[PDB]
Amino acid sequence: DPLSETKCTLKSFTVEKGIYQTSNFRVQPTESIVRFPNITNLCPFDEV
Amino acid sequence: NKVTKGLTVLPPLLTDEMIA
Amino acid sequence: LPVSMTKTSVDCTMYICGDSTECSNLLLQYGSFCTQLKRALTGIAVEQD
Amino acid sequence: KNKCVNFNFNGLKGTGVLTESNKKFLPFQQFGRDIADTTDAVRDPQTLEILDITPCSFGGVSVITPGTNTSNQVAVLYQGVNCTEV
Ligand SMILES: *[C@@H]1O[C@H](CO)[C@@H](O)[C@H](O)[C@H]1NC(C)=O
Repeated sequence: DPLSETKCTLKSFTVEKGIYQTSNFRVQPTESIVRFPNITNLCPFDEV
Repeated sequence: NKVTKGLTVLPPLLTDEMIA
Repeated sequence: LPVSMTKTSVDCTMYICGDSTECSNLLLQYGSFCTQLKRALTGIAVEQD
Repeated sequence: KNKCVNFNFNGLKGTGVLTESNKKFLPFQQFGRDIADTTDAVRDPQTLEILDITPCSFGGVSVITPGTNTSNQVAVLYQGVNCTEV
């Protein structure tokens, strides 16, 4: 929870009154996507 | 009127209205 | 007479490594540079206020 | 799309959320760059379209709290985020 995040960032177990900055908003990645154009103009292996 | 990523600009505590 | 400038803040890990997790894992062992810079910029902001 | 999905477009690798884009590339244009000189728009090699690449880690966060000697209740402030996107 944000209190625990603040404790973790400040490296202390007690936090005094005030406003603190911890981190930003983040969505962990799930998959890796790879894209290339259409695979045309195949080499002439059949004639070989 | 005469005066005109990872990095953020924080607004001031006192708005121009309170200064006025 | 000028009084205060624009208060700015930095996200050290996000600026340095972006969205590469392995970059952050490699970064975490250079120490507390990010903490130092965050502390300095927060000090500047509160000084402006 | 619309997720933190690593992408490797024609040998160009990156990480981010893919979204539909309104920018109009010229016919030969392939990659799009922002003020930061970093890839922000891409063109799908298979289908001729334009995709914006926003970040996965966007949204500043801070924790307002009284002294833990007093109470444990906290409040969360998301910087620069409209209240309906959390
Ligand atoms: C690639 O193939 C798909 C269908 O297989 C087609 O819709 C698309 O137009 C092709 N790309 C080009 C550049 O012709």
